[PDB]
Amino acid sequence: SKLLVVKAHPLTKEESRSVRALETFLASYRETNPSDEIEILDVYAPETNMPEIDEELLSAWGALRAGAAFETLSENQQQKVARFNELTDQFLSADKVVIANPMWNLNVPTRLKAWVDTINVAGKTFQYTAEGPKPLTSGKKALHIQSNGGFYEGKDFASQYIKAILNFIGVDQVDGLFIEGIDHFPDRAEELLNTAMTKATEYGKTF
Amino acid sequence: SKLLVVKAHPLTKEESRSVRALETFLASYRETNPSDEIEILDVYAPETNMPEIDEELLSAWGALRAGAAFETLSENQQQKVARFNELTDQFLSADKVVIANPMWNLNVPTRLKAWVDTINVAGKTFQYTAEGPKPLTSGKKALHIQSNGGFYEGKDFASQYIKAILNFIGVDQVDGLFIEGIDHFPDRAEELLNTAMTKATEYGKTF
Ligand SMILES: Cc1cc2nc3c(=O)[nH]c(=O)nc-3n(C[C@H](O)[C@H](O)[C@H](O)COP(=O)(O)O)c2cc1C
Ligand SMILES: Cc1cc2nc3c(=O)[nH]c(=O)nc-3n(C[C@H](O)[C@H](O)[C@H](O)COP(=O)(O)O)c2cc1C
Repeated sequence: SKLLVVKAHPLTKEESRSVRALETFLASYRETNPSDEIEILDVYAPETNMPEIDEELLSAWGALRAGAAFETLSENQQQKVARFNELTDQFLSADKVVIANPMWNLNVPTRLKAWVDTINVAGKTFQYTAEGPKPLTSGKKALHIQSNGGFYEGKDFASQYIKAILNFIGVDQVDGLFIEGIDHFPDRAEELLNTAMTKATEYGKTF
Repeated sequence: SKLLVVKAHPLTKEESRSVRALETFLASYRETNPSDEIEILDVYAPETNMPEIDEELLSAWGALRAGAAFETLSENQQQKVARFNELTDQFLSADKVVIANPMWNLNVPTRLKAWVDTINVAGKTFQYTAEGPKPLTSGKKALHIQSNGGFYEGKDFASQYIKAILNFIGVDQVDGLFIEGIDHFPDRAEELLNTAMTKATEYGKTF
């Protein structure tokens, strides 16, 4: 019932194949699951106030490990700490997650790594046990929508990373939708885009 | 001759294992090579102003590709484009590169990814061809100094990624110094840090 949308592309559907496939997935998803809550997290939007692990955050977390009151932190630390935590709890609230990004230099875009930093939290999404770390979520589903220049066989670093992280925190069902290969064969744009658009709609009906 | 230092950690040597190893290495390197130019890029410092690939940047490149004059872009787009290029030229100008970062969630810090984005540039560090993409750089050397919570047999995503990018652009010599396992074995802190320190000084002497 709650679908979190992580939009990890700075542009809109008109400029982006990742975002276009996201939008056709979501139209199909909404029509198929009219009662589901759909929450959008646009990690590039200025309004989102995306936290970044930085000096103030690392030190806020030390200051709290030590035992300062959340009120001994600067206004700007308390804000970052609380914003970071909002993002973790948002993930925890979601039954399903859809992530949309382009492949940029064989890794996730910077703001997508920043979002991943919020979902890997000891005592929140995973825990330390005598047998090693163990997930703290179960029953979540994820869909990774990503556009690549070339054809990777789901074997690119970015999609493997997203899957490993999601698997670590207990998201065992990870689907992919990859819009690939148009940069290599621009003359197959209509055909590849059509294939991707129909796969997006179909995920809308089954995810 | 010219050593570029990429420090990708928000904290100082007093609070960071990878920064402490970096500083040991640098002290030993300057002693060994007093004539070499040592330029520091601290990706987290206030002064740095490193762009990330975002809407303003992408739309700037888009406008330039459409034939618009640099001077027609917004003042901040012009700043962003120029800074991004300055970063790429800095890498091209270095004979040797040392990168120092902690491992955060099996991957590099967000701003280190932002720095990799400035070094993997069609027409400056690699090129597309009929045979495949090919490097545009020759003769460089790299040292990757990274601290990890557990023991990765150089097999972690972050250091594999860093090695992948460097090799792709023509840097065939990529050395590693990994300060690992202290989070698992705090009682071994003294020994593990001393070992790392000796390797960092030895790299200063031989790199
Ligand atoms: C900064 C930059 C880096 C890129 N790096 C890669 C790369 O690692 N591998 C690849 O196959 N394509 C790469 N591409 C090409 C895009 O992945 C391809 O254009 C993609 O279809 C864009 O998705 P989008 O339309 O949602 O932006 C890169 C493109 C840009 C702008
Ligand atoms: C945000 C965060 C994420 C981390 N993620 C990992 C992880 O993916 N794997 C791991 O082994 N250690 C992880 N650690 C532990 C650090 O890699 C480890 O403490 C390392 O020695 C820190 O290096 P530094 O002293 O230079 O900061 C993480 C620590 C933090 C602060």
